Amino acid sequence: DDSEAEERAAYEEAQVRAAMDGLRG
Amino acid sequence: RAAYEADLTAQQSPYVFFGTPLPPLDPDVRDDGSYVPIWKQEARDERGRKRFHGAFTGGWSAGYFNTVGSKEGWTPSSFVSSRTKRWKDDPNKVEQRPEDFMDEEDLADLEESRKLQTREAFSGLGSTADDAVRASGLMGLFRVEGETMGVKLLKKMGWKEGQGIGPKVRRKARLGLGSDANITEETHLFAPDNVPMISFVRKTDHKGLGYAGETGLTPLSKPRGSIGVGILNDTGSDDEDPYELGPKISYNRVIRLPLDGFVFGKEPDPLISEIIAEGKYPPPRIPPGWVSSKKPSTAEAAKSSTLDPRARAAILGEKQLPGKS
Amino acid sequence: ILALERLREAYSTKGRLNQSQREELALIEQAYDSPGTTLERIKRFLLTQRAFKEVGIDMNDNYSTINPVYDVEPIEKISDAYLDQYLWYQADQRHLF
Amino acid sequence: NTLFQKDRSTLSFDKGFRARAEFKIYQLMKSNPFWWTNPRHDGKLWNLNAYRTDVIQALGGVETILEHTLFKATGFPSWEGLFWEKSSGFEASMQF
Amino acid sequence: VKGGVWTNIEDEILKAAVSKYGLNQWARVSSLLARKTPKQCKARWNEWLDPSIKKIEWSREEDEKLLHLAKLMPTQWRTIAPIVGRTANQCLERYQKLLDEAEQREASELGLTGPDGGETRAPTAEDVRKLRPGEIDPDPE
Amino acid sequence: AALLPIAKHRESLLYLVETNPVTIVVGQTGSGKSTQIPQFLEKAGWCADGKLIAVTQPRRVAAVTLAIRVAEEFGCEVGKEVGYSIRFEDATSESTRIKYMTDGLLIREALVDPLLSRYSVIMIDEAHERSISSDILLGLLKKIRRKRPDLRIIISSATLQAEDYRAYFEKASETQEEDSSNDKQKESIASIISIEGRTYPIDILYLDTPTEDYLEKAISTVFDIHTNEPKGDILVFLTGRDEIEQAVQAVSERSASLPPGSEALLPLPLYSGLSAEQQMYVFEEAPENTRKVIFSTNLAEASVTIEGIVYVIDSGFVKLRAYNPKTGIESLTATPVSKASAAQRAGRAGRTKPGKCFRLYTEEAYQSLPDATVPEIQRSNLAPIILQLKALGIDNVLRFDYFTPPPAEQMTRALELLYSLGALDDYAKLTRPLGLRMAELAVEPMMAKTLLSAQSFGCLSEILTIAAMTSLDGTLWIQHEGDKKKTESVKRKFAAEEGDHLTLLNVYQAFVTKGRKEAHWCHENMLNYKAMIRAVSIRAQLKRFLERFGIDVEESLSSPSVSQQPANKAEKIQRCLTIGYFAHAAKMQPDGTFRNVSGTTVLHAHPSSIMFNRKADWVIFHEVLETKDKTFIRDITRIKKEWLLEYAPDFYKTT
Amino acid sequence: AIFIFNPRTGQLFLKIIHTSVWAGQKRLGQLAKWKTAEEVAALIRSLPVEEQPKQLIVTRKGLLDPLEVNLVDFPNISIRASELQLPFQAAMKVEKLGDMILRATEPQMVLFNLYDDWLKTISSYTAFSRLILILRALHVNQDKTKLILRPDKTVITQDHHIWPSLTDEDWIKVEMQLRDLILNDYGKKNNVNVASLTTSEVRDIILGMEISAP
Repeated sequence: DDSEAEERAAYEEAQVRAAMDGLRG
Repeated sequence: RAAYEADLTAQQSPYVFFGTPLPPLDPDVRDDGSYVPIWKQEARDERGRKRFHGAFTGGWSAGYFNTVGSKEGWTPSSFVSSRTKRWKDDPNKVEQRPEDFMDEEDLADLEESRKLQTREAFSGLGSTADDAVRASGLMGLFRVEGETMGVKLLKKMGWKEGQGIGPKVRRKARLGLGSDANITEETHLFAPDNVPMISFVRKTDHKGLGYAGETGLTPLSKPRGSIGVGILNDTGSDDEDPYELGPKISYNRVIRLPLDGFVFGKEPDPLISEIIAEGKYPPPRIPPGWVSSKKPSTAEAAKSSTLDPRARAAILGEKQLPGKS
Repeated sequence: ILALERLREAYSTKGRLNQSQREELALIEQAYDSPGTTLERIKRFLLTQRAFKEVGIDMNDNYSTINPVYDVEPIEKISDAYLDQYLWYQADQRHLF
Repeated sequence: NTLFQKDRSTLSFDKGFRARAEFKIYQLMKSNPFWWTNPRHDGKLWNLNAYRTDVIQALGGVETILEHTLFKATGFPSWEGLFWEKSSGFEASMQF
Repeated sequence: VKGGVWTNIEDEILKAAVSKYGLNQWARVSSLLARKTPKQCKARWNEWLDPSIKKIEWSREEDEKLLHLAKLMPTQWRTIAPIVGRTANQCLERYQKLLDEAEQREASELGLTGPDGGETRAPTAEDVRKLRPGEIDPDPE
Repeated sequence: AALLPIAKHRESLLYLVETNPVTIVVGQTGSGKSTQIPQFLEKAGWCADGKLIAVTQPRRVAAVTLAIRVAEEFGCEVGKEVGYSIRFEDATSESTRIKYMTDGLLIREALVDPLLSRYSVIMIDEAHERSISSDILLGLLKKIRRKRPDLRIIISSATLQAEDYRAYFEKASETQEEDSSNDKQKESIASIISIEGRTYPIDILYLDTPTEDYLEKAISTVFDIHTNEPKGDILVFLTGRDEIEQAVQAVSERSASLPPGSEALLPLPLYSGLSAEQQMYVFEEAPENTRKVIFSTNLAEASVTIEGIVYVIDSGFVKLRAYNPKTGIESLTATPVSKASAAQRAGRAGRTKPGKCFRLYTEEAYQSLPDATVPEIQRSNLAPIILQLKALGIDNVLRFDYFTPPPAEQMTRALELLYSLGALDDYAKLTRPLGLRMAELAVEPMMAKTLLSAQSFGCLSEILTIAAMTSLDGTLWIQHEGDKKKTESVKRKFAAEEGDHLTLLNVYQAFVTKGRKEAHWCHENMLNYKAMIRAVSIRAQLKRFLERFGIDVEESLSSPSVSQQPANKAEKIQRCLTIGYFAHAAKMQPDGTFRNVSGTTVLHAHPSSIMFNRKADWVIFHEVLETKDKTFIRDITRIKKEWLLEYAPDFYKTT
Repeated sequence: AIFIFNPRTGQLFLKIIHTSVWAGQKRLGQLAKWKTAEEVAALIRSLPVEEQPKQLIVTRKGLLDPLEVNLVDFPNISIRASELQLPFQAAMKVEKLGDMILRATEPQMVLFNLYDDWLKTISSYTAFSRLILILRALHVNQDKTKLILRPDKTVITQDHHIWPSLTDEDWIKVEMQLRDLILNDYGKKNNVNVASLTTSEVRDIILGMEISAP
């Protein structure tokens, strides 16, 4: 549903910010 | 022993004339026949010593005391034959079965392997195997019931799968053309459909009617084989996939004041209303002039009841099943 | 959910567990079956209960150093695992560290 | 492939698992040798399956490996179609 | 069942078991009792059955010491308990009772509640701590 | 008797029973139908020609109580003018005119009288209770009424489904359609007559929310309605015996804590297997300043009527016996009640004074229950009734006029069971020598097959005794809760390791040979008296029935000939059993459990046999039943594997 | 045409119905179903008991009723309604079958072998799956199925064969080509991505099971 999609998107953003850490910002 | 077990068994129960009475309940003698879980049992041998006696059954000794031989020895058989006297035309030709080269434990675990199973033409108790077969699609369409022969004798006596049991139904058809009643309605003789089986939910609790209940959670996800690590040294599963960590993950393709707490029924029960009321139909007219026409052992008959069911149905006028023809 | 599997990562499915581990496994399965009462009990303990049980202590031997290992009562272990997960989650979202 | 796990929403609430897995050594006697990695978050960080094939290729093939053993004494024609039982019924009967 | 509340049978069997085995063998003592573990037997002796435990009503001097120390060391109850002279649960429950009793006398003084015969009384925190059927006590010892 | 509404419509029902072949009366239990309708037909003069009136009852204790009630009302002794017959108890005479019969016994007498020429009118009272035998009587009376229109049929309906009954009496047959050429009016063969009842107004109370645990809210409702409302005997309908036990313990513990000076509460249970003392305690009225709280199972509905009851709490659940044919096992499971069940609940609440109903469920839930009970022939063993219908001679069981159709595969399991016991041939016909001999007995068919195989192999009287005591419902051993090792000893006073059947045979041989029919000896031995002397009469009836089989009875028990070795004779007994009980075979698993031949269903030993606490390898059980949590198997007896391979070559085969 | 297919052997029985049957008749669907059931019963009577079927699977539910009229003398043959949307109709789209159907002047028995020579190499289950896939693709697109089944002029259909002869690997290539075509058409129709259709969903689409949306 929308709630599960929002939490899954939060997880995906967390994994991205764990992978992108150190190089863009 | 001996005298004590005998005379206290005679004292506790002279009334068991048939069979064998139970051994006495005493601190001296033991009750061998009673059940003693599996976490209370001691592993003993035939003799009755806590000791094992196999290479693969946990013993420090195998064979006849670490010897491949036996107490009786072994003696080969003589076998003489020629043109004048042959072995194959002998009256008592002793064939070579693979059971005289077996030991008593070989015979024991061989008959242990000989499991008992019910026959395919007759259903046994609790045979729960058709649910996975039926819910398979085309495999369940091709694979059919294993022709338990009660079903096929029912086919013999005139019954068909897909409909139930009862008198003939004089219903016309459903052609599938909607609900057209303009058909001639010449009403062939048909059979009643099967009533569905009742599958009652298991009630292990005192939960009330209509209560869905507190929902329960779920755990968060989750050349063939090896020698093994022993059943005591296994502890718990310290032999995983040696190559890669973790259980494999399932992968998605894409991303008056009433009582307190008691409510009042807004409308009454209909039959606690019609118990006062007169009903939905009047009594008959009963005109004057009608009058009553008549004015105001079983065991012994069962002893002489020699009427066979064939003549019984003949005099009672019931149609019978076709026999052997 | 998360807290429960953390406790259940401590114990393999098979094994020779003594009494307290099987009591803990019973408590974990009870929490899975009845989560609302478990959460309400956890919050009641977290508000109210301020005196706690004995905590066992032993040493684990790495042959060069030994470290103390503390064995805690299972029901307080469930309460602490929930509190641990909640605090780490809320510290992440509120940017504590 | 951790973006396609079956349960991702519950894993979104799982923070601080590295410090927690560091401090688990004061709670358990069994030392976890993979304290650093968490397979749900980090993923499958290696794969050593191919080793198996190569070590067979190192030892002279399945035919040589099995002819060190009593495979040919068992009456089995070919090695395909076989399996090893982890424990007999006697072992599981006497475990408790 | 390996739980429950302590009955008189269990307390007497525990004391006789301690008389025979001593205070350093709680597994033998717990073998005597069917529903209790070694840890529960040890907790029952340490929190209830120890003859140094004062089960009389409190004095005002002990109240002064208890409140003073609870102000000194916040929520360090196992530290306060040897100094005050009771157990940790005794000091905790007395401190909670004193705060709730002060709350009720303050609510009586400010006079929001009228006569003490109506059902509109403010529910206390002691009313929350009540065991329902199917619930458990954190400290049955 | 004159104030009953059945007396006001007496002339109307007399006219409808003399004119119409069948008439359906609609009325609830308590309006005087079953008490006055046989009296009305007797006073009308329907027994002047030596012809009888019969009342077909589903319940046995209800039949006995109505028999003694109508005998007291008529001023006649029981059995000489108004008599009854329940299973193996026939209080009847030649001078008896009014008959209160078990409908199953009228199946067994339909094995005797083909046209039912000894009876004028047959009536089925409380027909919506819907026993199996009532429906098969309905079918056979329809067939006989086509064959002989002279006799009359009355059906007592609780509610509107009499119209469905009415439906069953326009579709007569299909051979009459060939003769249906004239333009004559379709005569009213079936008619409906109105006799209402009289009940006080009863207040119904529901709940705003679905209840959590109906036991705790049942007892809390009991105590709240005791404290608030004035004097009135509280009755609650619970489900099963442990629930009433927990309820009476809880109300006793709470009444211990009740404040003094108020009305005390007397807890009382009501079961099926009650003794005389506490049943009379329930029957006797409440003492001074004492209110009775009676917790009852399904006895106060229609079986036994208790008076002076004001309050009634409905748990919303009733236990039903069902029979799964795929697994082929019984199940005593707690089903939600029917709308007719809660209807009779509310009707039986307000008997003597305007009472209250306390259905512990919401009104939308009350809308959500089914209107009537589940049909009983869809959840029962069709094997004995297919056996009975073949015994009547209707072999065409597929083309028969049932009221409701049974499921198409349950009866396949039934007739497969019939074949496994012999009886039926390969061509779906009853076998003349054996099949009739299993057919005409009123005993469970599998052990009937056990009995008929004894003469061809040997000992018969021992398993005859076992057949006497297995046709018996209430337990032999009285439940003394004050004795645990003592009842264990007095069971071990008689017990034998070779099965429960040998223990029962030993208690019978101890009672008969030396006991001198003495009841107090059973009183020290923790044994019942009435049911087991009833089993003695059952043994006499079985011996007589085998005497009309032409086989001489080898009554060697009176002879002192013990020269045969008893071990081989016990082996002979259990071997005869495993010839007859080969279908119910199980193997013991080292966690102490039992599994079937397929090794799928989990079976536990029932907590009444001695084999509950004994070691065994292969067992046979008299029955199997699924309770709410565990599946229990009853009358364990030891066997051997090669016996089962020998005596079931078509049913077992080695791996 | 009335189609009767044997999945075990691949034998196809075709019953051609002419316009002379429909001449002078009203409510054509009713006696059409009646004549279908009567012709099925006549073919069953013509077939020997050893070759008699034991299960009849009908794509239409209404066929349960008149066939029961026509199978009173044969209780042993079971009739079951198919919940699957089987593409057995799309056999009109074959050029040979349609050419012989439209040119028939009298009702007649027709025998065909739908499996051709697949039984010598693959099992009857695999041949049935391939035939169901081919019929479903024909229902999707006749011309694209003809192009896929004959991608080159070297592949020539035999005189006694309905499908062009191909090797097992070429048949496998045609298999996922038709699978991709059917999946793309299903995704275009139902607005569901191809990847989101898992293997169970792909098999349900191939079988034609009416997929219930969550």
